[PDB]
Amino acid sequence: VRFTGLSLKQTQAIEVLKGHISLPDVEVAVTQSDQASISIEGEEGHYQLTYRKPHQLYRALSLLVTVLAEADVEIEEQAAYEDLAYMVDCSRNAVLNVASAKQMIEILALMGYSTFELYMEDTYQIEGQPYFGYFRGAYSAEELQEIEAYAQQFDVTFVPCIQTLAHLSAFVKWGVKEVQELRDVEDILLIGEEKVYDLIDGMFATLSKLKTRKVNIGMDEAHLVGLGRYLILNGVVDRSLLMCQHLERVLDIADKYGFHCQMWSDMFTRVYLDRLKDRVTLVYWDYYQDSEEKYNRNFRNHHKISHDLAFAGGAWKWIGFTPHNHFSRLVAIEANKACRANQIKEVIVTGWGDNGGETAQFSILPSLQIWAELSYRNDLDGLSAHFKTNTGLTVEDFMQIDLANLLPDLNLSGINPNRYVFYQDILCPILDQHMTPEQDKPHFAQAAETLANIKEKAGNYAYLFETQAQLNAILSSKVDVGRRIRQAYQADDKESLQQIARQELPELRSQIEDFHALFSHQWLKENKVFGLDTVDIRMGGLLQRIKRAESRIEVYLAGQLDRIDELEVEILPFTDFAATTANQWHTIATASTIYTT
Amino acid sequence: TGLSLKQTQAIEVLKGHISLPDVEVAVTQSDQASISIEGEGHYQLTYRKPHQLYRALSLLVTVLAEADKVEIEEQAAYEDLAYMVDCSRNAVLNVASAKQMIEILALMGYSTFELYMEDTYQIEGQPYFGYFRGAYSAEELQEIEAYAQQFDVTFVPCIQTLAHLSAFVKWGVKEVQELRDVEDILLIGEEKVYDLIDGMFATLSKLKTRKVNIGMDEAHLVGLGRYLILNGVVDRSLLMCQHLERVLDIADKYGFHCQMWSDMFFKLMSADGQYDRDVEIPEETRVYLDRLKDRVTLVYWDYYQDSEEKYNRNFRNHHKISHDLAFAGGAWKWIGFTPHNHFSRLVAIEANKACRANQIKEVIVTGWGDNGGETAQFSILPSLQIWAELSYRNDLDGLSAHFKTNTGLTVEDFMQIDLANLLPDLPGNLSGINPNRYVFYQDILCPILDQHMTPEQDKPHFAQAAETLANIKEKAGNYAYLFETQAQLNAILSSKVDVGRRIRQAYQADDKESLQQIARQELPELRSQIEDFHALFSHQWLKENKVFGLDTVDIRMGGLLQRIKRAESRIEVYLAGQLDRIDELEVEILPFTDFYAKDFAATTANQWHTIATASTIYTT
Ligand SMILES: CC1=N[C@@H]2[C@@H](O)[C@H](O)[C@@H](CO)O[C@@H]2S1
Ligand SMILES: CC1=N[C@@H]2[C@@H](O)[C@H](O)[C@@H](CO)O[C@@H]2S1
Repeated sequence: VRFTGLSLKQTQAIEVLKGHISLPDVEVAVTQSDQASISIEGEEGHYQLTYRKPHQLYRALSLLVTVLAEADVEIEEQAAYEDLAYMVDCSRNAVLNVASAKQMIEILALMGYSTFELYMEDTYQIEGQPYFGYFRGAYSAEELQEIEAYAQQFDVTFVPCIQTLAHLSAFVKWGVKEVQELRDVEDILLIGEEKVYDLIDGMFATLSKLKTRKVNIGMDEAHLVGLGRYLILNGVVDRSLLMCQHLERVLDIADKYGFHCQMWSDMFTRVYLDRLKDRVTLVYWDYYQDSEEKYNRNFRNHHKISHDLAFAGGAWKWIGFTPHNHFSRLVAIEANKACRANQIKEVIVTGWGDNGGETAQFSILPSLQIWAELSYRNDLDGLSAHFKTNTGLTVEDFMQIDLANLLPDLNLSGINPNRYVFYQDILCPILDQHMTPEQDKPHFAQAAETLANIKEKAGNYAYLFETQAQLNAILSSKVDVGRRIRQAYQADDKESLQQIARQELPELRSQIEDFHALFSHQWLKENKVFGLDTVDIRMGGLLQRIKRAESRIEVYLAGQLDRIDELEVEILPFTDFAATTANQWHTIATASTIYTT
Repeated sequence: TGLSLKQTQAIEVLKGHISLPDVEVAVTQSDQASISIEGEGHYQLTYRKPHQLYRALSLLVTVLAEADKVEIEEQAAYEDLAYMVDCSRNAVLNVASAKQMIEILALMGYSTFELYMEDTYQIEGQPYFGYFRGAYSAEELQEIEAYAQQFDVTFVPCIQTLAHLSAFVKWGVKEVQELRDVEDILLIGEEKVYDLIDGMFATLSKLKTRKVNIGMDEAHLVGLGRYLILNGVVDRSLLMCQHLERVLDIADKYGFHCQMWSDMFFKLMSADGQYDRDVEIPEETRVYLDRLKDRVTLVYWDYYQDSEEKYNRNFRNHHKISHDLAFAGGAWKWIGFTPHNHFSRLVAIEANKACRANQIKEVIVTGWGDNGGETAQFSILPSLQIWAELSYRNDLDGLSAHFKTNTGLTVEDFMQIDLANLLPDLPGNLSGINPNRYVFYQDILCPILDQHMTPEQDKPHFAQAAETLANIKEKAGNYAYLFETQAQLNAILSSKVDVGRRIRQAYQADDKESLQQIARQELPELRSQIEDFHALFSHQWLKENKVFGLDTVDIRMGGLLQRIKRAESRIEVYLAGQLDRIDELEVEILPFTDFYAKDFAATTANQWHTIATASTIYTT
């Protein structure tokens, strides 16, 4: 490959990208042109390539390397969105380690994204605030800089997303006057407390070390704001006016460092509210609605409050171990259309990691590529081709990663058997009324097999599929094991009961142990160590609870127990097709109390 | 002579504890004394109330183990003495264990046995209320009352009609969620809630007892949740009373006479939301209270004060509201695996003085089970005997002798069960200090309670405690299981208490020798000890309690063990040059809390999830 008209930065950028795409031996004249977002015209080895914004160069490289795998080229793209971002969750225990950010950045550049974002509640370090990020693998000064300089190498912008009021639970739990006197109630900060605004200066001082001056201050919906220690200290007061007062301060502080802020639309007296509108850009986030009409309605409502407005679509990796690229696809197609129709200039793909961040960071590349293709092409013609160029796997192959979520009974958001079938108890299976083993067992077994095959097309992403394979395997047996223990018990089939206890549940422990190793592997590749411990604890307990099932059945079989109380209890519906959406661990694993004091 | 079939059937069953000699007594109730025994091998025994017979037996048996001429007269200070077992923090006392408790309470002189049930009794038509919690059936409750009444002990259920219903409210189904204000609190002024509260008293109406504790403690965001969104801002002490009136009228349809915890009055009417305050009763409340104070007993609860004065000042604040007042004292069994009978003794002495000085009619001794009910149900009998002693004699002269009668152990000995909490440099007057628990559940790689350990003094204390308990185990009788559990525990705590520091110190100094030994030898020894302890703990649990709830502790230790395996693995991988640094080991450890920041390093830390991990286990 000999490209003309390129720079030194572009060349070093393209050297790293060589580790992803295989460039052909061709003459290529690269030049910046406003003509279109991306353009390529050529034949017989010589091809002229153009881009408006420099980061489009790297997607153009992916488009070229693709076409020239077959044909000897007429390509033109007119991008819909001025900005296209992906936002990694780094506050739910999964802290994306620095080597994984780079890879991420690399992939994103080839994809067409202009922006990279990290969501960091307490998970960046702040001078003179030792409890903030304490043992949570918080990013340091230099770490955030390294990551941003790397995004700079591809002309991709970095944007930290933080929280200036609520969603700081990991921080506020620490019982020291320094932390506790910053608190309103639950996860929220004490509004009006000068010490709280000291910390908010802290937040910005640290972020000002960066080159970016774009930030998401957060300021999401926190229902008890003003209602806890605020009430004791100050009496009943107008909660809308309390919120504004706070937002006014935070924005003044940002302006001190010259930050231009964004915040979640959730919060949005009126003269207070119309004044602070001008200073900020609201993000309407929606990961659920399945129609263009429902989005167009919501856009219309946010346009009544403000037109300075970005959209936050979603790549579903916040429901346990297994993402949902299939659902993501469905909502992106519909959101893009509504974003387009409503002149939305900015789109943020969010990859939250609710309840422990157990889904792999890279599991959502399809969803990312989908949004990229929607933006530049307005359709999914080049999706798989460009995707296989970018990852070395077909997008249909890659999306089978979802399988542990794809029960046939099921399109609609967040049915997550991947997680609730895995952490459910054995002796006390409270999700049992939501299994159809007639349908679920053979589905899970087939997935294991499929995923096993795909592990082998998967390259340096194989670790993802190896984990899902092992998972699905566990679920095909585990989905009804407890039900089978009940049916055996209720028929006094001690023979079968023995088989399960003596042979089946220890296998399950091995399989689960096996799962833990692969998961631990996945985690340390992708993330810092910190947070993993939560997972240790949770499967430790699952495993020990498997030992209980074994021990309780043996004492019975040995005549040392008259009944077995657990199995006597009649299982109710866990919540209100049979499946459902249960995504809190402590509540899947037991009906006992584990958080109450 | 003088006895009945009931009483003679009761004294028969008490032979399982009290070793009766070959003599002969003559029984007669009399308003003369609480108890009187007089005679020189033929004796005249009396009681004011029928249950006091059974403490008079413990007495007769004790005094006639060294002498033959006896002359006793006891004049008890409280119309009623009660013990309340927490059956809502995962440990549901099983029926055979309840029978046992009742017997002992009867010997000790207790008038009243109580079960604290947030949701741990079955209501017809609330299938989720008690679901997988081991909630008592109708049969079971009837069986426990009937047995309490075999000895003439009043049974008094303790329930919740406002807050502390987490277990119940957990369930994401419409018929439950519709009942909810915020966190663990029910929605005042919603009728589905009053429908539920109707059934609570109905389910209880099957019993002979028409005496109830309705709860209403610790509902701090009451009125500030889904209530706020539908009703807006309302005076909260008014709202509490509104709710109170509703619930008493409901109790009245079945003829119950109610008690409630007193804290919320003060919290809602104080200026910094505190319990220990003289308060300004808003006028719309005063009027409301005036009515309702005639129909409900407020129970002042306090476990923490080393002085009669401080209790006194609190009683006097309650006199603003009402003079229909009971006291609640503490048998400390809610701070992990290990009770605190020493401390319980120390504060009972003060609270007795203050209760008498405030002419208190009833004392309730309470055995809460904060955060999983891991402490053993029978671990606090000394404290029960101590309260019994301070009620009937107003001193502790009989305590050792009577306790040895009733249990087969010397109270001095039984009280060593505390040893996991009694660090030497602790002054005896501070509540809640619970290394027993947090030294156990602290992570290896990330010991976040570490600036609170003093190995120099902690390792030996645990070591010599394991030996001490071991011996006491050997003499404890049918209570050996309690001390078998405590011994193994200290065995574990002796090494666990600084293993995280040591790992850390070697790694920072590059002592690969010591990383090696710990990972290969110490840690798997630790795991093995913990596996035993778990088996010992389960034995204890399944002796005292129903199976349900044990699963929370399975989960917790299972998780501890796995965290030990990590420490093994991560170190093995470092030693082999696969990793360039154990990042865990490079975090400068901070103080966990400055609650007791004070010349000792120990502290109070009684939440499993924040002990075991600085990560989120709980939030989204
Ligand atoms: C703003 C938003 N705040 C919430 C996030 O904390 C969650 O991670 C996400 C997925 O549950 O849903 C909303 S989006
Ligand atoms: C009534 C009371 N409500 C609380 C209980 O739930 C706790 O278990 C106990 C011990 O912490 O303290 C108070 S007393």
